[PDB]
Amino acid sequence: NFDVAYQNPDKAIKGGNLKVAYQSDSPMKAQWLSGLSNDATFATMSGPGGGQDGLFFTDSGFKFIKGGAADVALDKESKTATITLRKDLKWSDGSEVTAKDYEFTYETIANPAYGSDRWTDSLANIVGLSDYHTGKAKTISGITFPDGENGKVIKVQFKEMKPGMTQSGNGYFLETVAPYQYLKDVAPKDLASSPKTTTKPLVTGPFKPENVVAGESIKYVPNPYYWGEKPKLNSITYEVVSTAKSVAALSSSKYDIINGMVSSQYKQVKNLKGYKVLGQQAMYISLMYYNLGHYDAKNSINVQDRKTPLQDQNVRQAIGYARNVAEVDNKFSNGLSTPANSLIPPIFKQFTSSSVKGYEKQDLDKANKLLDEDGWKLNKSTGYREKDGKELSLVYAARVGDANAETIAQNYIQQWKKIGVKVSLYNGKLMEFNSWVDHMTTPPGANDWDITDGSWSLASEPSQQDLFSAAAPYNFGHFNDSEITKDLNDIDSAKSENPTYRKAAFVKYQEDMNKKAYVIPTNFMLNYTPVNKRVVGMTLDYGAMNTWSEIGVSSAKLA
Repeated sequence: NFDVAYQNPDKAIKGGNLKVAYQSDSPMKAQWLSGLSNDATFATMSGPGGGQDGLFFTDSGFKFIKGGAADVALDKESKTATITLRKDLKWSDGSEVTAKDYEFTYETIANPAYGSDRWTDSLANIVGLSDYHTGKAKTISGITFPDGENGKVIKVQFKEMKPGMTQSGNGYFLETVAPYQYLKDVAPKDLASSPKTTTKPLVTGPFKPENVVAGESIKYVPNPYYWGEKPKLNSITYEVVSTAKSVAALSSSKYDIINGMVSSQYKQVKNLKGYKVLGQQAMYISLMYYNLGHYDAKNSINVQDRKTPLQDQNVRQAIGYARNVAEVDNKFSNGLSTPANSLIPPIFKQFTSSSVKGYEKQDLDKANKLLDEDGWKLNKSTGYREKDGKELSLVYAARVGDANAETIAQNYIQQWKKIGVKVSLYNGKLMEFNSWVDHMTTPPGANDWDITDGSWSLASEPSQQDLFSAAAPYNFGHFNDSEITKDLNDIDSAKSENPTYRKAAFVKYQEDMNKKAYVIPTNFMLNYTPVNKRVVGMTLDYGAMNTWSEIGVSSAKLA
């Protein structure tokens, strides 16, 4: 019941100023360089500016297409990625974006003198990148310029190809440029605090930031040198707004668009006149974990050696079958949570299918039967199942604070009683989030919990490697399955270069995970954006690459 786009009946005027806010209770931290930026709020806010100078367009599935600021070509044989910047891709000062600018991005992340948090071990796969990163090498041998530094072409040499490389957000190579000629004489220790990367940057986008007020706002004006379609709007103002003030701002028609509004507010925004509420499915999964083991950090491996009745597959399935997720979503979520059939949400068109079945539908009868056939026999006197004299009783580490978190956890606990399973909260209450993070992340892992809830935001390349592999630290339940490992290797294989083969691999892995049920998919999520009725051309379609240029207003006066 959500629309991706607002189809405005009235046509756009020429010009106009658009007013956008981002809901945050903490201040904007303005850093125009991608490597130096650690604030999510600013990063969304940077969008009219080019999103910290992102090079590549994608399709709706997040697969790279050729029409953006640059294009990227992969040759498997030479183990190379070729980046070609547009002939007239330029910085906001009219200066040419060059091959060197793309290379400089690597230096900002890779060279420790800059202080970036964004190095990944994935970058080690690029030839010579580690040696540069460790200071062994002055340069990055893996990166070359066929037409030189002032040229438009960059070659990137990898040790190994990965199939995810056709997806944006792969991590194997970087997608941004840094204005080298501009920042060249800034000492690296200074770059992050420099005016040149904060209040007075150079950008590649359809708009450039005319004024930046620290912690609060940006004023955007058209970038004359933008390669692309010239924007309709004269300007856009983008401001931080508090959670507390957001509903009122919409009520008073202060903003055309507010971004980042939380789910609990939605009913308040739902009927407001003068606005249309847009919804889009998030790159998000929420899921249920079983505690099956521990993590061996020295050897970097999960060992599934925990003593639990959760070791039984029937037991894992039954507990999943028992939950009323769809029903819980219907009562409390307001339609922002929709039951997950799989670990990957359907917006990843090429990595999943509706055909996959999980635990989206409650089956109390199936759950009871599974337990019966596995020797877990109900004691009439108590209401709970036993095997070999031992009660089937578990500890549930539920956590704060999705909306209605106490209510939801209790609901599940009751469904479990229906199946003869005794479930209690960890220490009698909800875990606070920071505490939960420590409890899950800190090796070797705790033995005092059986069931927990977790969630992830999935990248444009929705890699399972950091989440569910044998070698992963964040594999919270510590499962280790040969079939699952085989499935994960297959996804990342040379065969997976073929998209049809890769889709089937992703699909197989999702099915095997559901059947094994080491973890159970809980929810998909929707994000909503209120849009003032004056707005022309607004859409949340993931396929749309030119919304900032496209975007318009029917009139000066907000609806």
